[PDB]
Amino acid sequence: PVKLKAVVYALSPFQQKIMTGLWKDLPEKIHHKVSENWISATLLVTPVVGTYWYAQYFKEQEKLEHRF
Amino acid sequence: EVVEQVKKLFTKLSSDPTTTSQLVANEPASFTGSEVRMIDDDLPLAQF
Repeated sequence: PVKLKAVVYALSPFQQKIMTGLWKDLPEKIHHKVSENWISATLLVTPVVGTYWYAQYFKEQEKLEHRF
Repeated sequence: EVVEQVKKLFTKLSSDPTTTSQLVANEPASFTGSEVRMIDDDLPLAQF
């Protein structure tokens, strides 16, 4: 058992609004998600999309070069 | 005897005609479900 010192004040669940917080600070929520995550998102999307587009281009070039 | 002593000695009191009931009605008390936990592992006994 860890020895802890703290004071915790809590309000009853029936004295607070339950759902409005979903839509509060919404620009901050979007901004934090984008600014913290855009590198991770790039590192995930870029190789997949690039490989797919290159494969499509390869297939189109191969199809054209076999025609008459 | 006590009444005579009182009516002779208590002659400087304020005369404001305001009941306590009005003050209570003007600043009512209400109950809020809540808790405060003062955690201290060094105290030998817990009291709640």
